[PDB]
Amino acid sequence: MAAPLPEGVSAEAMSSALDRFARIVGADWVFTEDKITPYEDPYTISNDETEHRPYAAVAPASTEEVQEIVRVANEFGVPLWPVSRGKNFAYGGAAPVMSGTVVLDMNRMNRILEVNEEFGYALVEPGVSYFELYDYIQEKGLKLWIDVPDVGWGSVVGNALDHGIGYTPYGDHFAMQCGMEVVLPNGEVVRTGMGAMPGNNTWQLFKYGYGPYVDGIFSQSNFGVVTKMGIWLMPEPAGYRPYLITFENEDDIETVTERLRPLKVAGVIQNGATVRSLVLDAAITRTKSQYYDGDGPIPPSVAKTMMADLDLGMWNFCGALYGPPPVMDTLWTAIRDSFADIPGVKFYFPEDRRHKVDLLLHRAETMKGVPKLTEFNFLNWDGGGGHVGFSPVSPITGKDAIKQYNMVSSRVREYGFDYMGLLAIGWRDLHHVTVIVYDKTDPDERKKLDELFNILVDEAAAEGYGEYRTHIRYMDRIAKTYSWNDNALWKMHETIKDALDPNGILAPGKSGIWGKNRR
Amino acid sequence: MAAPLPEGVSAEAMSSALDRFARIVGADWVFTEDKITPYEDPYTISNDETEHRPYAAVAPASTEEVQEIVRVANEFGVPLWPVSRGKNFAYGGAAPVMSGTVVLDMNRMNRILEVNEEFGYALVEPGVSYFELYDYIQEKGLKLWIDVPDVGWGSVVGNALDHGIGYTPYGDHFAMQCGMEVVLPNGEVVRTGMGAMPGNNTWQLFKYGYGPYVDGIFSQSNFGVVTKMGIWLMPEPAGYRPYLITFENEDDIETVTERLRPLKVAGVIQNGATVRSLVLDAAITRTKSQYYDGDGPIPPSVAKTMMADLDLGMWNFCGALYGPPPVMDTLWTAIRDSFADIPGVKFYFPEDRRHKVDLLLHRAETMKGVPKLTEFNFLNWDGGGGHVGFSPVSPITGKDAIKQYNMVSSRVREYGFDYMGLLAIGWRDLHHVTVIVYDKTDPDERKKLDELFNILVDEAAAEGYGEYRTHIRYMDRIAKTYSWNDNALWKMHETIKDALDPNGILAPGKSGIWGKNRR
Ligand SMILES: Cc1cc2nc3c(=O)[nH]c(=O)nc-3n(C[C@H](O)[C@H](O)[C@H](O)COP(=O)(O)OP(=O)(O)OC[C@H]3O[C@@H](n4cnc5c(N)ncnc54)[C@H](O)[C@@H]3O)c2cc1C
Ligand SMILES: Cc1cc2nc3c(=O)[nH]c(=O)nc-3n(C[C@H](O)[C@H](O)[C@H](O)COP(=O)(O)OP(=O)(O)OC[C@H]3O[C@@H](n4cnc5c(N)ncnc54)[C@H](O)[C@@H]3O)c2cc1C
Ligand SMILES: [Cl-]
Ligand SMILES: [Cl-]
Ligand SMILES: [Cl-]
Ligand SMILES: [Cl-]
Ligand SMILES: [Cl-]
Repeated sequence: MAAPLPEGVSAEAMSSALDRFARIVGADWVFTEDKITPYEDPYTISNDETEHRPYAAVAPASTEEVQEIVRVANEFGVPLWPVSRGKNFAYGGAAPVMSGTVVLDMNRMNRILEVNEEFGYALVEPGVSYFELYDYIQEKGLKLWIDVPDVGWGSVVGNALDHGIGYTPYGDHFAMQCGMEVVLPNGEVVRTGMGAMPGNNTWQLFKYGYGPYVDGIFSQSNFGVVTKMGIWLMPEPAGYRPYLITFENEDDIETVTERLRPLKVAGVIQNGATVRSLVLDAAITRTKSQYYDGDGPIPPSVAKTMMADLDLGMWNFCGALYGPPPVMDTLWTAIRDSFADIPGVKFYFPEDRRHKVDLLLHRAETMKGVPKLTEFNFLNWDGGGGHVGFSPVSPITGKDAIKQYNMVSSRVREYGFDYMGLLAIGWRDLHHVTVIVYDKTDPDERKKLDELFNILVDEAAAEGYGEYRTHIRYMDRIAKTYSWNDNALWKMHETIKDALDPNGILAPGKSGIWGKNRR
Repeated sequence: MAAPLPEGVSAEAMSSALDRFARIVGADWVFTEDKITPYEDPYTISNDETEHRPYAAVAPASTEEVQEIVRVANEFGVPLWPVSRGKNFAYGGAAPVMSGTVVLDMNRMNRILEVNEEFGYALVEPGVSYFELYDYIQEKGLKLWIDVPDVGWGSVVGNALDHGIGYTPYGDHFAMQCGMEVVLPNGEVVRTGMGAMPGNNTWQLFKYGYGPYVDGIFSQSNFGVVTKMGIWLMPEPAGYRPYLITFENEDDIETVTERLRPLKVAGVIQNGATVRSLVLDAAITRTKSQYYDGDGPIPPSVAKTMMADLDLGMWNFCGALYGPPPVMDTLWTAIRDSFADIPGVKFYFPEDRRHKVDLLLHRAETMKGVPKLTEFNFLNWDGGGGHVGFSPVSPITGKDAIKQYNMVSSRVREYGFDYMGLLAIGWRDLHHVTVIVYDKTDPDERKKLDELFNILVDEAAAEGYGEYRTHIRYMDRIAKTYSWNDNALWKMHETIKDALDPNGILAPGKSGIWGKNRR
């Protein structure tokens, strides 16, 4: 079933806009009909084939083409969904919230404008992948690391703008951003920070520049199209020691989170702390069929086999030490002593692991910024599928951690899915992350998934736990949880949207923000 | 001599507003006539007495009184100048850009709403001083440090919003901000981040919340009135070692900046690096008259007597080590060895300083977040004066440091002032900071000051060095240096200003931002 037209746009307006788009980028860089397939969400949730359907895609080569495209979108009221590389799998891929939206795919704007070793930064266009930035650095022998999600075909820009995370000390991608160029919804171009100063050499050295700090308003946003972005890069460290701490009991997560709190608040653990459930970690190297025959989620007897077999606990804390050995030894003493008295705890460094293909060896690559695509193998746990996550924010306490594990594993298993969870800590923020793998081809699984997801959001919100990043299908739902003072915050986002984008042509419904023409 | 009415506002409109303000906050907290004196800039620059003249001040007790004052302001078209404590000495104090603006003084809103030890944060109203928050922490025995901008009587909120800086690893005050409550220009109230979720306990734990990141637009801004603000607080570390490294030769600053760069990018130096000129450091414990009776800048023979008398160099680098001894020793080895081979270099710890009142003993207090008013001593160098500062951003290069030292020291000395200066480094950002001490009572000195200041701006901008914070007199002048693409960035600020504040009643001219009614 073909995408419907966006409401308020005629066949003739759409036909005219797509031909005008083709005059700007070339007929070969406007995609309709059979060539739209890759812009669909690969992990379908809806059973309604009229939802989240991109009408076409346009793939520009430059900021100047983006500006022209934006002006044509305003001329015809044809809305655009900007993507850097459009690999936002688990969140909708390249697909828009509103059917009939045209994808603006900036994949071909893939110039690495600068990599600066002595100041540790890069200035990149949206099409630059983590693979590409990593290869450039390696090729040029620069003593810099990148910070990669578990998945390396993504965008250094796109991932950061969606408040993406990785597994080095530079793991908060948007916090490491510094300077951007934006095409505003009127088609005019602006630079933030020191980029506003002609002849500056400081665009990537100082975030604020002068006056209001606005870079943030173009993250998780439909206020602009980002065409260049700076990012800080970690200088190669004097040493690197990745580790795995395993815990034998499901209830250990309570005391583990209590012990993690001071180590994370003080910065003794130098990267994000990630504590993964047994099945989430097993799914890298194993399938359910190799330990259990049921079509249901696993029983506890299986869990015990997997633990001894894979040298994993019910909870698996991956982290890493960075810097000269005397620093790494001192921090390690602090971290190890924090967990040594827990019955059944085990400590591993890479040389301590007895398997060739191993969770610590796999996570050790990500914790030093090596981009890969091996993480997608976890989707084969239950025969093959898509994934979606729920990652709300809570205080770093044992009580909050065990409450979420209990609430979520209960609900997920009620709907026929194995519980795959982790407790993640950035700095002062805990996230219980629910990872759900589903057969996206099965209408009944899709219906169960949607119904489950809505229960997780509601029960989390009732405890004061709010989502920070979500799939196109739930962007309205998450926005409505942020309801303080009768939705005061979204009223302010709406005022800013109407000011910058009076015709509502950028990404209708992104982050639950809709302009005056569609509200 | 009395302040003029703001243009467009009648005596009747003003008198009605003031009558309504008195009923909102009480007659004892609307200040007119003789009681306006404290709201004048204490360090006058302009010789035109009709400039930067507040008409009156209102001191509300609560967010509800702020909302009512803002609605009254919209009713009568009376503009407001929001200050948290108005201690912005060197930037115009509590005085507005535009004469006849009424000061909205929130010093009486001084509740410490929360200090959380296990998560290391505070939630504060704008009237909370560094002195008050430090005294609160000390009395309850909480193992937390604050970060002070050497001006104990200032606002935790107000300083952060103006992008203020201190001397611990938490020195970027606005970077450590997390959650705020803002009264918007229509008098409606909003909470950013996790504060938009009813029942959250995460407002001070996670900056972003969901959707666009907007806290930044209320910093160095007239988009809103901040009434509550969270800030991250450093856990008391396992150890603290403040140090002073002196350089004999003014030309040493070139090689010193070169060696500082990798140490700062990599985080081996854990706080801001501050490299202060002889006179700036000497003026802390001595006056010019102790060494030289002439009215001109000191000569070189006097500089050398001062260096020998005080154990100071032409350049004085104060920094501190934080954390467990084995970490501090490792970082000290790298820092020490970076400078050991410079002829004339000297290394001091507190126990190495002979003088009882001593640069390093005062700086050691600031670099562990002990609030003081010691820093004001440099105003007595030439018998008593005010100060203004020029603090543009540059790359951390010897060539940029020595260029700025030569082009500024020559000009300031040319106009008859002693050069007092420093090279400060945040993380990747160099600042050559010019401190100009002048007789604020003397119209001739004021005129030489204004002339010198304008030359320093133009010569800096010609090199691509832009200011990040300035005095109310120069806010339009600095805005105009950020002129990339025919002033694109300020056209965007103006679009947001007109959307949030259609009647232009918040702080007209803050950061060179004027609404449509005044532009
Ligand atoms: C197995 C697996 C593992 C994953 N691991 C991680 C992980 O560790 N960490 C993580 O963060 N994510 C992870 N993800 C989620 C996701 O796949 C990645 O974050 C991915 O990199 C995002 O796609 P992208 O980088 O191509 O960004 P894009 O798809 O290009 O951008 C994402 C969104 O940002 C906005 N946007 C992008 N570019 C612009 C622009 N120029 N202007 C304006 N708005 C723009 C749009 O709303 C767009 O839809 C994982 C997913 C899976 C399935
Ligand atoms: C000798 C000397 C040393 C100094 N040392 C330092 C230093 O080391 N570091 C440093 O950073 N500064 C320094 N200063 C500058 C200044 O004195 C301090 O930064 C001081 O703390 C700022 O005043 P305040 O905290 O009362 O802020 P305020 O005066 O209350 O606020 C400053 C500005 O921010 C805005 N603002 C404040 N509150 C709000 C609000 N609630 N809503 C909206 N806008 C608001 C307004 O535009 C206001 O004018 C120094 C000054 C002198 C003379
Ligand atoms: Cl460029
Ligand atoms: Cl819209
Ligand atoms: Cl409160
Ligand atoms: Cl510590
Ligand atoms: Cl205005």
